Amino acid sequence: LSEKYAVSKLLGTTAGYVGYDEGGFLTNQLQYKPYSVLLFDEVEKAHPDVLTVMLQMLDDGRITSGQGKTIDCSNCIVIM
Amino acid sequence: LSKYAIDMTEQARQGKLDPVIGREEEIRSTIRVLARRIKSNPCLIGEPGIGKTAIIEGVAQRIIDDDVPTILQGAKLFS
Amino acid sequence: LDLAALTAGAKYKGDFEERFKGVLKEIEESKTLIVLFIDEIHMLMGNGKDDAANILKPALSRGQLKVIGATTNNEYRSIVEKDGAFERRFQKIEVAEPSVRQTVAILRGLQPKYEIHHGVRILDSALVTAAQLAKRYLPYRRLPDSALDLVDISCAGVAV
Amino acid sequence: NEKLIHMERDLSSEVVGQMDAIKAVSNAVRLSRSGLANPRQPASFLFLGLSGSGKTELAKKVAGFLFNDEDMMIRVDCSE
Amino acid sequence: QNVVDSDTISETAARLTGIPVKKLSESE
Ligand SMILES: Nc1ncnc2c1ncn2[C@@H]1O[C@H](COP(=O)(O)OP(=O)(O)OP(=O)(O)O)[C@@H](O)[C@H]1O
Ligand SMILES: Nc1ncnc2c1ncn2[C@@H]1O[C@H](COP(=O)(O)OP(=O)(O)OP(=O)(O)O)[C@@H](O)[C@H]1O
Repeated sequence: LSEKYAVSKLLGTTAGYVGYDEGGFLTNQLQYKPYSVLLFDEVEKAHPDVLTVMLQMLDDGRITSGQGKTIDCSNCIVIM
Repeated sequence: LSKYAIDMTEQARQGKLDPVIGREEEIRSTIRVLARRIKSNPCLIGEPGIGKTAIIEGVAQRIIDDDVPTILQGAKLFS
Repeated sequence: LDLAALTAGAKYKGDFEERFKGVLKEIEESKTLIVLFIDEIHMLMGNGKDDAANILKPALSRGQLKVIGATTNNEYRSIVEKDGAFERRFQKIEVAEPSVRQTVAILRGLQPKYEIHHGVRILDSALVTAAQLAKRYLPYRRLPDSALDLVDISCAGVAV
Repeated sequence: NEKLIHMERDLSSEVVGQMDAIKAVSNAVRLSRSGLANPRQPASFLFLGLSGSGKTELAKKVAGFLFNDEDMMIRVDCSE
Repeated sequence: QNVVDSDTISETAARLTGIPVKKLSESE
């Protein structure tokens, strides 16, 4: 993970930007699959800006995307 | 208006348009606007899936049942 | 339903509704329980919406007009993002891939079709191994098809 | 009487302790609704403290109180 | 089959929304 983050994880492409595959890896999986369990591998090396934005899900289990949509899958389980 | 507009007030008079519940304010607001002299053309804006068309069916129902102003008591409502 | 009559069959600006609205009304009553379906429902979002068939349909959703669609999960995501309305009418139905053993079960159901299609016998072990093979070596394909490809390909191989 | 005048008590009930902060808030909101806060400037405060201190709880309770709705609040991620 | 507040809503919702947490299964 780099500071670009967005698409490769939870946010997705800010709508209007090229690449309409948005949060495919995590958010869309929850969008598609109401809830599951997520495992955050070696969070020590995650980019700090990302560690910070993922807090929107850590508590106040919200999931707002660059799609302009929100999943809020607080029903999931996360393991860091 | 045959094949151009659906007489919502006739259809509701005939049933089918199940009663609208809890949107009495939206309907009253619609009426306050319809009864205006300036911009008397209200529009329903909101999230989808909340009953916006249904509110209008509710307006039709309210018209059928005369809980509307003089100008609406003698009126029709179409889709 | 779709693509042909809904797109190829169009020269005029109102052709998204001519034929389309027509059939929607033709099927509302009397003529048994007609259910149309869309295999490639991705189109039905519209390129910029503009009611390219896409809005008229849900606009009439208060009754009859029973239709089942089909989209991939990402296409779903895209039609959702690009529309915000059909989703209030359509029920999201999730489809998961089968386990390898379940995949084999479909392979078995399909096995005689393939023996017939190619004129070759197929071993039950062919099916079993095809499914586990696929899990191991075809990460970009789902089990149903992957396993079937191993079967239909092998059979075609032999057919040649 | 409750809505700004005894706001200190409503805030005390929802936010227990942090009396100094509550009193600072009470003065602020009274200026904003009495009209004395000069129109040239929206009232604004910086809430400093320790995690779990209730510093955001107080701000949320102010939104709660003033609008009868804690979800009235608009959040800004100033760290991202 | 009087629509059941618990079993019907939970089961039909689960089939569409997953929510296994709402099942309260005898297999606990
Ligand atoms: N408050 C209500 N009272 C009675 N029936 C309701 C109410 N709200 C919704 N419904 C029912 O749910 C359905 C929602 O209708 P409607 O088509 O207005 O949804 P909508 O908000 O208009 O979304 P869209 O703009 O896509 O039609 C209606 O068919 C109506 O029968
Ligand atoms: N004085 C208090 N009265 C009532 N509840 C409190 C109080 N202090 C803390 N809490 C509880 O702590 C939580 C909010 O705490 P606080 O405002 O310190 O958030 P925080 O720890 O700053 O979190 P953030 O990492 O966003 O700043 C709430 O769930 C609230 O109920």
